[PDB]
Amino acid sequence: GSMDQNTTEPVAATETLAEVPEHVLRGLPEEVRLFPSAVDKTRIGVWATKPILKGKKFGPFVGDKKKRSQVKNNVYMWEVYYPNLGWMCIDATDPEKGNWLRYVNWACSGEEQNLFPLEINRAIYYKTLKPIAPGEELLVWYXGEDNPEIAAAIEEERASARS
Repeated sequence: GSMDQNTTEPVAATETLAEVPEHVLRGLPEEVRLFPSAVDKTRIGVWATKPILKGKKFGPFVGDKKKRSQVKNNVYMWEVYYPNLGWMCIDATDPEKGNWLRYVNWACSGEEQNLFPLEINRAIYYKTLKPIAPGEELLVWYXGEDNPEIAAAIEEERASARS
């Protein structure tokens, strides 16, 4: 053995877990915690602090409804048709209007991605295709039009959402 210890956690950022808007961290998954965006935004980022199982359903993502005219290299945003006004864009990327999901960064190849984009009932859910250990940054991607990370993990959530 000898080589089985745990990887030391990052330190020294600038922003503090206590700094994220109390309302955003307030509606977290099981009991996730905010940790500086040591991932990219190098400010505050959201990480697993509690255990996660494959097929988990975390969300739904606040998602504010605005026109695509906005957005610019983000994730917590998508286009959905409204039976009340037509094809719309849902974006929430702010501390005040954007919850914690707005703090989710990006992955690499389903091996580290912990959350995956899902459109349901004009609502965007974030689901886990793989268990995540407390200390892992929550991340997403898949452009991956109709990739199987999207369908396969969708099936277990939606399929299970029935029988």
